[PDB]
Amino acid sequence: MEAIPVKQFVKHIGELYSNNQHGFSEDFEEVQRCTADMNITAEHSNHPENKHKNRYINILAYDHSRVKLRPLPGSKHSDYINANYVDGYNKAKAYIATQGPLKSTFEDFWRMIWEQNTGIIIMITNLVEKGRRKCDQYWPTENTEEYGNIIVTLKSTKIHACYTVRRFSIRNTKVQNERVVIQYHYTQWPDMGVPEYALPVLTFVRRSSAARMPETGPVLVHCSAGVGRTGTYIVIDSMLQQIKDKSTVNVLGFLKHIRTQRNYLVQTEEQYIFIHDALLEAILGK
Ligand SMILES: CNCCNCC(=O)Nc1cccc(C#Cc2ccc(C(=O)O)c(SCc3ccc(Cl)c(Cl)c3)c2)c1
Repeated sequence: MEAIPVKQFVKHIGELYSNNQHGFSEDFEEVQRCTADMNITAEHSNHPENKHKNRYINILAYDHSRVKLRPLPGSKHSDYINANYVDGYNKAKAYIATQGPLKSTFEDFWRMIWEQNTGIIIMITNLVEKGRRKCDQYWPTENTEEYGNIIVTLKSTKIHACYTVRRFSIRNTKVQNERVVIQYHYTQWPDMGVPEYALPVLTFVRRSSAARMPETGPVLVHCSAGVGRTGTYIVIDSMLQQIKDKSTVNVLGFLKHIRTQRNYLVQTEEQYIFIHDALLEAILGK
């Protein structure tokens, strides 16, 4: 569970894939239980005033790492958002891992972006997938929309084969004060089966990560629950940064660490194997 050299990592992937992928299963079972005895509380998440603010009853925001909204003129639970700070490579609180916002949380979502000085949104979901509602549209289709004291204008849209880039101009009405928020939206979701090819995800991760300018707030990352694909993106991004910097990889170690920050980050064994596949392709992209 120490940083493994890229060469050894490649050999370690082989060990994990053998014997009907049992090594991957053991690794993922180890991730699933790592915080079981830590008694990590999520009191604010379970408070009755905040229940309608959670997309899934069981997908909570740990107290110690939750993003707190700056108190709002009045309420006692106006500080709550189902969002957590998550570390990145050599950068504590490099991300805000959050659920896909609800119509009832659009204002909180945009206020958090404003208050956190977030300049990048990573959306790793379609609004609807396999006929199920995954996320609500928190942005205007065209032109301007107001979300509480936050005025949001769509400035531009650039559609690529696997992802869309939307630039927004945001401004707080009741208060620099006019800012650019760039949304990187991954759109390629296989209607049957599972991904498939890591190359488009690798390009999405690299281009969305390179867009992080100094000295801005954390990059907001969301999918539906804000755990599965969110954690997947966070592990890939951090690991590509470790590979470039030190030519080492620590998937298990870094994942077990981020599991203390938000529950269920990298939610399935499939996502866990996907990280390894994506990282192998990046290492090979030489
Ligand atoms: C005993 N059970 C295992 C046996 N079968 C072996 C097996 O599954 N291999 C295997 C081998 C290689 C990859 C996979 C996978 C996967 C997968 C499934 C569902 C989802 C999903 O959409 O949730 C995703 S997310 C992908 C993504 C998209 C965009 C971005 Cl931006 C990001 Cl970051 C991440 C990934 C599975």
